[PDB]
Amino acid sequence: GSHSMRYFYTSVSRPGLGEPRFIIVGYVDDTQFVRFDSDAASPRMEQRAPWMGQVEPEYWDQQTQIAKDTAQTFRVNLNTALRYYNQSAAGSHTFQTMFGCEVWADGRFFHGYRQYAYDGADYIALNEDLRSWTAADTAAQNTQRKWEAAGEAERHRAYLERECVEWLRRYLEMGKETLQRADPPKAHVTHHPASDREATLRCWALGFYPAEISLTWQRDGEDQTQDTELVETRPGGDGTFQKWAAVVVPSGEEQRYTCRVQHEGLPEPLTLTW
Amino acid sequence: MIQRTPKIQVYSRHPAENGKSNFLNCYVSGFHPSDIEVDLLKNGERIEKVEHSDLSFSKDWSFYLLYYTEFTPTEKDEYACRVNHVTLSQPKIVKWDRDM
Amino acid sequence: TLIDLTELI
Repeated sequence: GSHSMRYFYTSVSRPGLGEPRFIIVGYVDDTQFVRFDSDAASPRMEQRAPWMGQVEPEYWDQQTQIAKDTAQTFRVNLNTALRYYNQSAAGSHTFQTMFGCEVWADGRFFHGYRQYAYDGADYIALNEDLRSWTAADTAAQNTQRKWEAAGEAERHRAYLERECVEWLRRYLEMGKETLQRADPPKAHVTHHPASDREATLRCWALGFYPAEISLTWQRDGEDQTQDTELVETRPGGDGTFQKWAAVVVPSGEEQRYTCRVQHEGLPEPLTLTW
Repeated sequence: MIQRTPKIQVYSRHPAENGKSNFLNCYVSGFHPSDIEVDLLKNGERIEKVEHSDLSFSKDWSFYLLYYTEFTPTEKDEYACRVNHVTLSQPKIVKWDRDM
Repeated sequence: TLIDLTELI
């Protein structure tokens, strides 16, 4: 499929208890590769993916400094948002941003984004043209005027179109042995008496990467979409993902039902029965 | 502000089989704000060694985290996840069921 | 790789 590099910043104030907490996490596709956590006596940008050993030795020091400077401006944004929204100094509040770029499998850029949130709600976002801002309310409109006057969209667009894709391309190369080899799911079906006349068929898919997957129940080859229960995809803990799909069937009718598993790592869809 | 209550899924990393080692998982997602308290329980007792992933969030801005610990399932040991959050008036406990 | 954009709101 396509590829993306995604970063997420979170800033949380704590009145009475000192300085705000600041977390960065970065992802290539469904793999976390760095983190920064200000909760430490000397916080560092740190690797979270083994193929990050291949960076230049000055990388960690450089990224640690940029991270500390970013924390400082998010500390100031938490106080600024208090003034825009006319809130007291008493309560804890949250400021978040997320941004990233996307790339076709051949490495070509096609999408970049940048958004900001305050207390869990849209605050301001870069528009699809990467040349203008959308403010979510009148408080955020202060930030819209300020950032238009100072030409911030261009600097944001420059980063998302050049540096972001350039480095997404390098990281994919660094971790090709793992980021570009899909791990197919291991699928099985289980049987558990639901009612006196009915049974639950559960179709399990474990140990797959990346996270995108199709798990559907068919009865006599037709889609059973209304009557399936389907859990949100969840992490295995080892960098793999899991999902399952269930359906309730009349007893003895099991053979009517089939489970289809489409995943990037499967040459052809798996088809399973009880 | 916006406040969203956590979804909780408890499960094992590999399909459970008594006496073989495994990882018990408690995946909490879709919550806001981000302060949350997650205990893993063995027969209603807090398990001391527990680790978690780094705090991340989704396209709708809500946070998710994985809490996990090594364990060896037996037939009569029961495991649970206990979550506390500002949106909950009391701790939510979700029992592990090796069939989900 | 991150850069500093000084994102003061």
